[PDB]
Amino acid sequence: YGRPFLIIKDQDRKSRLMGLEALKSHIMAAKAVANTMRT
Amino acid sequence: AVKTLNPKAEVARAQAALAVNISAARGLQDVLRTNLGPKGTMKMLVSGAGDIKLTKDGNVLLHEMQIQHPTASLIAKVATAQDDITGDGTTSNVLIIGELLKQADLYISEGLHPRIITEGFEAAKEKALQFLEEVKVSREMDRETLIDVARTSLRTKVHAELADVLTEAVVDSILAIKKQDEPIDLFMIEIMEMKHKSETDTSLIRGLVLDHGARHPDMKKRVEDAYILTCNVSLEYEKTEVNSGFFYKSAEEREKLVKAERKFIEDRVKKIIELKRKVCGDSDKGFVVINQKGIDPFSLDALSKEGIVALRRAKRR
Amino acid sequence: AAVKTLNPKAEVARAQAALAVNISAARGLQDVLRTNLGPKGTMKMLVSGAGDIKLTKDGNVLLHEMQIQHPTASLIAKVATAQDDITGDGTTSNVLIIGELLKQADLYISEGLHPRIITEGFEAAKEKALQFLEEVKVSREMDRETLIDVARTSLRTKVHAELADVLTEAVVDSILAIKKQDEPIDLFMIEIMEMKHKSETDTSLIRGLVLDHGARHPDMKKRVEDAYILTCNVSLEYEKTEVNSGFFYKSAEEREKLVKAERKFIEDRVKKIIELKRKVCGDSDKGFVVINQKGIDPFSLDALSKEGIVALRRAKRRNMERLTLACGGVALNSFDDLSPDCLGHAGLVYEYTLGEEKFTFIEKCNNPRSVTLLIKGPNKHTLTQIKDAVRDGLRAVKNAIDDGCVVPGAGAVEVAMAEALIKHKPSVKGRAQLGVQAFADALLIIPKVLAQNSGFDLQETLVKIQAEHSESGQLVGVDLNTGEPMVAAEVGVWDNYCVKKQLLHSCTVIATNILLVDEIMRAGMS
Amino acid sequence: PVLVLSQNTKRESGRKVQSGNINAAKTIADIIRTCLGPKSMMKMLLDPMGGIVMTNDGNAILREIQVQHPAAKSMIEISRTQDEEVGDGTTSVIILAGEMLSVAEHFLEQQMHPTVVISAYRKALDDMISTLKKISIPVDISDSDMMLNIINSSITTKAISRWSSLACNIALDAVKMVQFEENGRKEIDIKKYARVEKIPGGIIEDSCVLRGVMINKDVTHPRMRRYIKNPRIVLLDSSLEYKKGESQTDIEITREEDFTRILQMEEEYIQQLCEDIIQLKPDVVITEKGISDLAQHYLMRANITAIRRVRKTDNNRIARACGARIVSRPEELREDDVGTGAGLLEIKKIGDEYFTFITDCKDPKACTILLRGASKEILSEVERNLQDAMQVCRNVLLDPQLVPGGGASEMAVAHALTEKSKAMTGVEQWPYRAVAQALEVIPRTLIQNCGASTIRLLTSLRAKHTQENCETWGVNGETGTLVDMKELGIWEPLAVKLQTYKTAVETAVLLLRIDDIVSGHK
Amino acid sequence: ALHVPKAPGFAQMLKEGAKHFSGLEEAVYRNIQACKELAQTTRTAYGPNGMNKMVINHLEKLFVTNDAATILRELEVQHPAAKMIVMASHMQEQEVGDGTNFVLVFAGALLELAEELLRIGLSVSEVIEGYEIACRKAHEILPNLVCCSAKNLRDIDEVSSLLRTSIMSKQYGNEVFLAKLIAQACVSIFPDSGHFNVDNIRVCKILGSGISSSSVLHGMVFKKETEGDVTSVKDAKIAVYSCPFDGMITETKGTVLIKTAEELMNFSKGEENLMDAQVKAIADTGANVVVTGGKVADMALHYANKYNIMLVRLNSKWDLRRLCKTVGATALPRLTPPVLEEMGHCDSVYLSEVGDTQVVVFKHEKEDGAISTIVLRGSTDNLMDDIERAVDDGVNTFKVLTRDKRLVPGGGATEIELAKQITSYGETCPGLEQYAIKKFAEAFEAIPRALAENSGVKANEVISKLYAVHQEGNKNVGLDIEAEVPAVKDMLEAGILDTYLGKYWAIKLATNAAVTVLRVDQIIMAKPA
Ligand SMILES: Nc1ncnc2c1ncn2[C@@H]1O[C@H](COP(=O)(O)OP(=O)(O)O)[C@@H](O)[C@H]1O
Ligand SMILES: Nc1ncnc2c1ncn2[C@@H]1O[C@H](COP(=O)(O)OP(=O)(O)O)[C@@H](O)[C@H]1O
Ligand SMILES: Nc1ncnc2c1ncn2[C@@H]1O[C@H](COP(=O)(O)OP(=O)(O)O)[C@@H](O)[C@H]1O
Ligand SMILES: Nc1ncnc2c1ncn2[C@@H]1O[C@H](COP(=O)(O)OP(=O)(O)O)[C@@H](O)[C@H]1O
Ligand SMILES: [Mg+2]
Ligand SMILES: [Mg+2]
Ligand SMILES: [Mg+2]
Ligand SMILES: [Mg+2]
Repeated sequence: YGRPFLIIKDQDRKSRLMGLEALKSHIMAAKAVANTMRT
Repeated sequence: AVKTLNPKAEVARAQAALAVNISAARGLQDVLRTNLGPKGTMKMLVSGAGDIKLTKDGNVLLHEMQIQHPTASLIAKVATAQDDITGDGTTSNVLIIGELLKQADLYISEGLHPRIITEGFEAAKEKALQFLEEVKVSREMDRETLIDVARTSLRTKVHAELADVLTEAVVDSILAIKKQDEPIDLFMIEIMEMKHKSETDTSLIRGLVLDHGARHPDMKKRVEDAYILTCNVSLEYEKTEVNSGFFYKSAEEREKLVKAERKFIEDRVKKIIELKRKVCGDSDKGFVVINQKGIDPFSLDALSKEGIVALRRAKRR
Repeated sequence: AAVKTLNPKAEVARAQAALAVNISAARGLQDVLRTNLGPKGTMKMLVSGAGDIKLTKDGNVLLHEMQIQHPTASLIAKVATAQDDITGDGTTSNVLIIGELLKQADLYISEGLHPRIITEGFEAAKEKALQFLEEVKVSREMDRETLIDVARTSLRTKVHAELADVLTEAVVDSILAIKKQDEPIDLFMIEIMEMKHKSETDTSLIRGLVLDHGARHPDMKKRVEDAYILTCNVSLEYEKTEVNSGFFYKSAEEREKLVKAERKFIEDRVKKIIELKRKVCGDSDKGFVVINQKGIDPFSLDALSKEGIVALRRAKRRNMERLTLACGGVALNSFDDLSPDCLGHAGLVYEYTLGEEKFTFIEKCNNPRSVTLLIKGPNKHTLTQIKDAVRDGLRAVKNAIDDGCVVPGAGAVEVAMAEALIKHKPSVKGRAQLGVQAFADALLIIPKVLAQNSGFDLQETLVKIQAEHSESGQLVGVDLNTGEPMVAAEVGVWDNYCVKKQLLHSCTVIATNILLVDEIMRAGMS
Repeated sequence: PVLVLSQNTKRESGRKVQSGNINAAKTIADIIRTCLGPKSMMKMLLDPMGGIVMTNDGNAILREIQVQHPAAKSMIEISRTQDEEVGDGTTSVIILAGEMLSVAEHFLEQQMHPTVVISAYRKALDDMISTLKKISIPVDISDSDMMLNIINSSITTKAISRWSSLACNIALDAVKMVQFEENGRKEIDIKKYARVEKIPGGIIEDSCVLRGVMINKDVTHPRMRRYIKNPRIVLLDSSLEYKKGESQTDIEITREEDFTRILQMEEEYIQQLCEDIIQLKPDVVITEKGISDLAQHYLMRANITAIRRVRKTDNNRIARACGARIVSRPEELREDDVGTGAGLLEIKKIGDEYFTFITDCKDPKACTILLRGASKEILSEVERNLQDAMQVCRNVLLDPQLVPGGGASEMAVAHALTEKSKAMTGVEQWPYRAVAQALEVIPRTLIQNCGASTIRLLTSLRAKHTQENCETWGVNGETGTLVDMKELGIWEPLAVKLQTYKTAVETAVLLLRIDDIVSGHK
Repeated sequence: ALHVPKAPGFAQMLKEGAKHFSGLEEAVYRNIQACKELAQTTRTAYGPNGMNKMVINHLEKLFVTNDAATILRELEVQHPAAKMIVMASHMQEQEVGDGTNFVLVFAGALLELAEELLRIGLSVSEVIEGYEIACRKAHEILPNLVCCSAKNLRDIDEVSSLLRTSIMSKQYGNEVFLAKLIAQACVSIFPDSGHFNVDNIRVCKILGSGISSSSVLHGMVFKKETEGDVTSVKDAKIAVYSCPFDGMITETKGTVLIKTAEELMNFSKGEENLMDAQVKAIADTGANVVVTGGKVADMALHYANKYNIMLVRLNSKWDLRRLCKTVGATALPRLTPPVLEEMGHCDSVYLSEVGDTQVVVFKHEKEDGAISTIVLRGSTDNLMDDIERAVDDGVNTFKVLTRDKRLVPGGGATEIELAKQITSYGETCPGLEQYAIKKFAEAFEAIPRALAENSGVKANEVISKLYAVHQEGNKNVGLDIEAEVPAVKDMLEAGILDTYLGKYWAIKLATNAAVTVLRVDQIIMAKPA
């Protein structure tokens, strides 16, 4: 239907990362931390 | 001419003052004239909170009108004084004010001064007083005439069947009066409210209805032949006025002191118990204690074990 | 609510509300306007946005210049302005009668009555009043004295005593100089010229015309004794070719020849005038005046001045007709044929300079069919007041001339008409007869204020007036100096029959239309 | 923030909108309910521009009302339709449409599909038109008294009823004077050839229809005659001065005899035009465009009265009244284009203006009503009533049928199609009889307006109407009493009644067909 | 002329937010419209096919239910006439426990028909007097319509059957189970003296399994945990105290005085010995369970564990008095080991877990007691709330069944029969008021139609069938539910009945509300704050 329904409180500002992109972001942050600790 | 002295001042001069007063009185009369007599129409009034008030009284409606006009307030307090002292005749009061003002302005707008109008009003009031004195009929106020008067008033206020039942109740209520020469006291005929069965079930109870009940669960809920002990003493714990204080040295002393502090009210209640047992404990003759001041649950239990019913925190009247 | 639900930003006033607001507005207008009726009224002073001062006593002037915006106020205002634009008088009485009809209708309606029967009574009363007015007028011969009396009754109402007397003399003298055997009375033939000049009592009547123009050429004569007059509509100004002209030369001498050729046409046009003047009469200082509606070039101005000719340019369109009816000549749109019969005559043409402006007086005509009224005032608002007074007086005199009849004044006719209406009231059947009563009482608003503005009590004066008329059918009205009943015909207070008829018609019609209103609406805003 | 539709789009659907639609219609039926009948009450409207409109008729009431609900717009549209088509019955059609929508609301609420209600409405409309045509009483066109009675019946409910016996006649004359035939075509073109002109200040009974044309012009020159006995009217479309032309010219002058020569040629051309217009020996010349000073000089030389710029409509009316013909090129003006037939030309003065009359024509096919009164609003109202009377007279002229008024036709058709309904078997009978009882609103409104107890009076009307040969029995709203329209003499043209029923049912159908509303988009 | 001024008089002296509505079309019609809106916002929740409705209150709490009184109370209403109808429906709920949706529908129908009559041309007084005459006639003829009066009110099966028809209006599916539990709970409290109370049927809400796991126990269940260390006493003697399980102290402030070291030694030992003596005195009387209305001291708790005394704290006076009623004990203000006549006797006390809710149980095993408790299970709070509302309605039906045991047929039978009788009376009556009488026959049509309106069938068809059958005289036939076609069937055999007193009060209150709202013709609202 035309009406957009709201289910989650304050859902217009919340962010969600799902699937393989979230795992890529996790691995990237971990790589940054490891590179900082490498030297 | 005060706008010269007070720039923020409101002034209505002679013709202006007359016009504004007559207009306000005409407005009040036109609002209030749609209810006079038993053929009038109810008015529903809503305040800020949202409560609903269905009324036809001149004074009630006049107070609950949303008006700010000065002369409107003048006639409003005239009407409420007339209601306070005489009892009714408030809508007709407002109508009469409006009509006097309208006729006076009709005769003044033709190029006349109000002084002669008021002199004529005074003369007419004197003649009207003489005629009213000479037209009244004096009789022996009996059941039938009182039914007639109360029926007229209640038929004005409400519809037929409810007006008649209320008329019977009202007359039977204000007919139990003291000595003929003693003026009537209307505080004794008290009104009690019950959001309850249909409006035609309102009636007159010979005794009293009290909004309070037996506060102890074990007290009996109905006594047939009851003695009544109305009091104003406090069976509640009354502490020493001058900032007292207990001082002891062991738990045994603490127990002795709590017994001692209870002893005073225990004696006071024992007086009531002795009076009841001496008067009659026999043949299920019940005893009721009605107290204006509070009663402590210790004394509630003490009285309840004796088969008594006790009422606490009653009104002064 | 109805409309307010469909249009949230809308105004609705229901039946009782509409009646209340209409009667309130009518009473307000009547209360404002009742203080100027009669010669004993009080002038009002009005200031606009710019800050110009206007003194007035007219109902129309006051009612247009009053700062109000009420709807029924506008309705009665344009009723009054139409009644002024046709008759020329009786506009304050219009709104007074409206106010009193509406007040009496409200009085009889507040008792719980329907307006339709009140309007039926109004119609019956209007019919009977019309018959009474038709059978009460006096039909006489409009001699000088009767016209002076009518003009005095109007102007003394408008202004104070001496100024009114001067203006009545001037107005009667002017109006007797325009009338013919037919009945057109073209009031356009009366110039009304103004001069911030000597005192307000110096206004008078000039047989010829006064023109706000003069001799532009410095060397032109400022006073000619016996003048021929030539009114023209030809343009002595240079006019370029309509079809996209343009010159082409090759040397300075060629340019000079071109300028000569350019002037040649208008030079011939002025040559026609100069040959006409010389052929007609050049001698004995018999002056020649050329008055042109269109412009005159400086070349032609100087050429005419060299020949002792006074010329005026840029005259009004109506001045052509006024001059050809006063000076007796003929208006000319072209110079194809000029003959001595095309010249009017003037017995004195001279020029007076006021401040910076100049005026030309053309007087001493043999028999003018168009005269002018010259108003002199120490300031502008006096001039405007005198202009309004003159307009009202001229309209009153013209209405007297149109039909050979005139009604007694001083409120006598209203008293007699109301008495006749009261006598006739039993004849009309139904309760609507009380409406007739209202109409009768409504008419009493006219005589009452005559006493009210004079300082006397309303009740005593009214009963004294009505007792005299009931005892003897003589038409007696209010005497503003004593309050006793005085016969209007004997004292000379005359009023126009057309004015009274128009009041009795328009007042009743508009009051009937207003009473029938049961809903005042303001919708149409998006 | 993903939006399938726009941010300003609003959708409303289901029973609610249907209810709202009905409500809107009823609201407009609630505004003009008190303006119907001979005892109608005046209604005053404040113009947004600052004017005042005091009327009774429905169309002049709803034209100054601004409404945002679309169903209200459709109601205003049906009002304008009724005004434009037949000119009468506007409040009647609005009231009927509103009350049929209201009575359909009951069936809408009772889970009944709107298509069956629409079909029942269509069947009822066909039957009501048939039974309205059945009870028609023929009229005689030539009978002046009968037409006067018809117009008086149509006009007695409005402001000028007091002067009815006068105004009626006026209308008839106009409708009998614009009547025209040419090439086998009849016109009765009231809009273009029957002008009504209002001059404030005067007396109502001073108004009159003229045997000619009156316009607000004056002679261009003071010496032109203001009184002509038998004018020979000639009408002009073009102008009588020199004009530049179209193509760019840029004449070049080198000789010393070309400037004055050019000016003399301009004057010679104007003189030639004036001589050629004089050649037919006219007496009054009327032109839409300007007159140069030299041109009117030459016209004066031949004793010709000239009138300057005149609107095209006024010139068409003058041509139709005098029998003349408007021409543009005076070189091509014949004798048959010269208007003989005007019997007088008067330059009279009214108030402070000059008005010209071409009155007393031989057989004018265009008239003009000098309508004199007291104020602009009063004359505007009288103008509206006169238009109403003209429309009614034209409807009678083009259609010789009549039908009783006062509510008799409504109850008659209601009873007839109710008797028809009581035979047919099906589920569509209920809306059909709902429409039958729906037409009862007009007698009910008349009784409520005159101030009578509508319940027992209307019941007695229905009972008396059940008896045969009583279809002319209506209610007298002057006193609110059961009378016979035959003795009261009130009949309305069949055209007005059938048009009212048709458009009322049609617009009820239109508003009853809709169940969704989408608002806000570009 | 661009602004209409305020009419002089009252309209010019009004306050800012005050709104004055006067006249029939400006006040009466608006009141009728608002009441019709209020009636139709709930009409869809009428009958055994009424859909539940969800309401978010002003505090953002979800209420899913079809009980008209609840959705009407938890939905903010601002119109005066709608407030009148709300008050009438709530009074009906308080007096009987059913008919609030009936009151809404009847009042809306009466006001709509009154608006129709006022449009026709009747006066306000004429319609009011006709309505009163018709209401009196309906009350006069109602007792003749009753059938199958309640007989026993003690047999389980009969009372379950009687309550099942009052239960089907909510949770149309699981009907017999709820009726069985309600009957079992209600019969065990009927004190064979005629005074049956509705506050002795408590509901305990435990999250977990489905409805079919609900049960009734002849005791109580508290969502609490014992403060001691002993649980599950077998056959306990319970002592109930209204004072904290502590050494009672002076109401007046008391500070102890110690002037010698001996007193400082002996103070704590003496207090401990006194507390031990008190606890031993309470324990030697055979008491196994002690319940207190206040805080429990640590030393008192110790001496409770030492002598094997169960100790259950309570934090509500209502709970304390109800426990006293169900066990047969009475609260006493001091410790004072109770005399033999005030020691509660219960068959067992437990601390049990069913849905991760540790509860204390005072179950009896002899069906005896003045209080019984429904422990109803569910999967959501809202569903258990709806079930609790149904149980309250069933209990109120039983209460109104204890007195005036007469029953009337349901399913639209009684309303249609009453409408037929009242329209016959109206047709057999002269005068101008008869019209109003003929409207009641239409008003009573609103009820069955709504039922059909919620069953997916044609209201007109079922109404026509109802009149067609009732013309014969079988006054006990009404609407059939779930037949896929508008049909009718008997109600005396089907067990679909309603209390005579409930319908009596519903009709009376609906007519009273409609007449009262019709009476007023002028409204002065005053600045909603
Ligand atoms: N049955 C009746 N018939 C006729 N007149 C009545 C009847 N009952 C009361 N009245 C008159 O109607 C008036 C009602 O006045 P009321 O409304 O009581 O005034 P107020 O409201 O100021 O007390 C009284 O003056 C009384 O004379
Ligand atoms: N000297 C006078 N004595 C008595 N009455 C007069 C005299 N002069 C005028 N009136 C009356 O007073 C009235 C003045 O009306 P007027 O102010 O002219 O009305 P409007 O201002 O509408 O033209 C006239 O009707 C006239 O009859
Ligand atoms: N004297 C009368 N008595 C009763 N009804 C009348 C009378 N005159 C006209 N009518 C009815 O009133 C209606 C016309 O009213 P009108 O104000 O013209 O409404 P509309 O503008 O809708 O035509 C007609 O249908 C006619 O039958
Ligand atoms: N099995 C059934 N078949 C037909 N009708 C029923 C059945 N069960 C209940 N009803 C009817 O449905 C109605 C339910 O109304 P209800 O919602 O209880 O009103 P209220 O909420 O005011 O108490 C009752 O009037 C009853 O007659
Ligand atoms: Mg009273
Ligand atoms: Mg005057
Ligand atoms: Mg019409
Ligand atoms: Mg229910």
